[PDB]
Amino acid sequence: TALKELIEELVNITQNQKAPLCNGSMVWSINLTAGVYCAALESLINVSGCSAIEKTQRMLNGFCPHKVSVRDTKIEVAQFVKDLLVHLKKLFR
Amino acid sequence: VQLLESGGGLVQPGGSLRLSCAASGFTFSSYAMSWVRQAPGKGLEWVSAFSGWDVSTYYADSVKGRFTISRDNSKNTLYLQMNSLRAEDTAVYYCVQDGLGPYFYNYGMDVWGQGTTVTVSSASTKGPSVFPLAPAALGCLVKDYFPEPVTVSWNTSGVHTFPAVLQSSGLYSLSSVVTCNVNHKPSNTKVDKKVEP
Amino acid sequence: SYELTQPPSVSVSPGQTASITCSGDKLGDKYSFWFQQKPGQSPVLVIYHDSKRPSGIPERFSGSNSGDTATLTISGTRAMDEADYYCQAWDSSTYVFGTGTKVTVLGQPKAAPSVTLFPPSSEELQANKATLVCLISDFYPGAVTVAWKSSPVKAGVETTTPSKQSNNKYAASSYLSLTPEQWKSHRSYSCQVTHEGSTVEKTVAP
Repeated sequence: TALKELIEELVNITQNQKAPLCNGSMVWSINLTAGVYCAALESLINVSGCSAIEKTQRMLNGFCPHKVSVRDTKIEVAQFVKDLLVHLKKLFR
Repeated sequence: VQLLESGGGLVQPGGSLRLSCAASGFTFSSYAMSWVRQAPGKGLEWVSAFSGWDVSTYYADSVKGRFTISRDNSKNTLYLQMNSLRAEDTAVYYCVQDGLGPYFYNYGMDVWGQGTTVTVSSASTKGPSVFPLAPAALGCLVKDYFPEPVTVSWNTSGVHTFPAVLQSSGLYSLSSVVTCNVNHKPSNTKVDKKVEP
Repeated sequence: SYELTQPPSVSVSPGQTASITCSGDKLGDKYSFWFQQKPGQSPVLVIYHDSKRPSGIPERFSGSNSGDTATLTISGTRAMDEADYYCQAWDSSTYVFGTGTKVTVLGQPKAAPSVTLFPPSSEELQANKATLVCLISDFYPGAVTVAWKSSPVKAGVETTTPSKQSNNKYAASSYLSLTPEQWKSHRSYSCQVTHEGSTVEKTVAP
């Protein structure tokens, strides 16, 4: 119910030709396991100057029980949101 | 996005009311929803919340066991059943678009409705006593009426109808000076009288 | 945390910076929210998640949350920013509001209150009741404290919130309920209105 709101917000900013999401800012990847919501927020917390992810960031805050404010591979945010989007659609079995 | 509150009014202590709040402009079933009240002249007091993720509900300790928050997603409407009403429950009640997700409180509140007025008073309705204010400035004192409001005339060359004051019995007073046609038709009286020292 | 304390009043001149505080135990560990309520309307979200501005909110509004204090800053405060501002946070399964700060933007020079103290009426005295009507008008900013007297009278007093007049100055009213046996008793009752640290007062005798 509320997750599909998050999903379709991801889908909306993942749209074909718009400029790449948040210039070429890049964040730390995360394992799409458990605690993915809090992890996605903490990796997207330090993105600077990008209003296209603001609704996304506020929405994810409703999915993590605490206030936020593994580093193997750093990925473009456009690819980070694409990765998380496929994981969330899967949990919406 | 609009939140249309309704169902307020005047009620005696121990009575009951049921507020409603028609929601529009957003997917209602996905967001938690809250009621927040504001007693006249005081600050904001959160009342209750209904999660948009769970059926879990939350209440301020001043209303638990007496107030019941409810929602109907098919009609996009939020409700607040208020039983065993007390005088301190007198306030304007706002319906507030609350948070998305399971931890809706970390998302926060957003849009607020305009609110409906709920007044809890044991007093019965009553017309006012009108008294002269002798002297420049000439006045007319409107005393002991219930409930609100009341309008004063003089038929406006520098005249002021000061806001009413509530007294410890639950009735109201006011005055209006000029540098008096009173209508309180909650009680259906209309007095007019003139002054001279 | 459970008790969010805000200073009752904040006053600046237009163009100055207004800083509104909100203190709470470990408030820096929670998300802070700020709500703006202009007179006569419902609150509007101005700051969420400590520092974010929602859509359509003027850019002069900014927030910070650190330690045990959340701060709302209005840079170059304008006339339309006059409002009651409210702090808010979540604790123990409840929403907790700050006690609120009235932010007054001084738009006009100070105006001292004009007072008119009316005596009990001849008709009301025959009704076994006595009311002293102290009427305060034409003052700015809109905040006065009134005290009745020349021993202090705690009880029988009721005062109205100040309200805007035709000329956008402010007016207020104070009533002291008496019985006729106290009215011809003491030689003169006093109405003392305290405006901006200065006090005009008026008395009345039978």
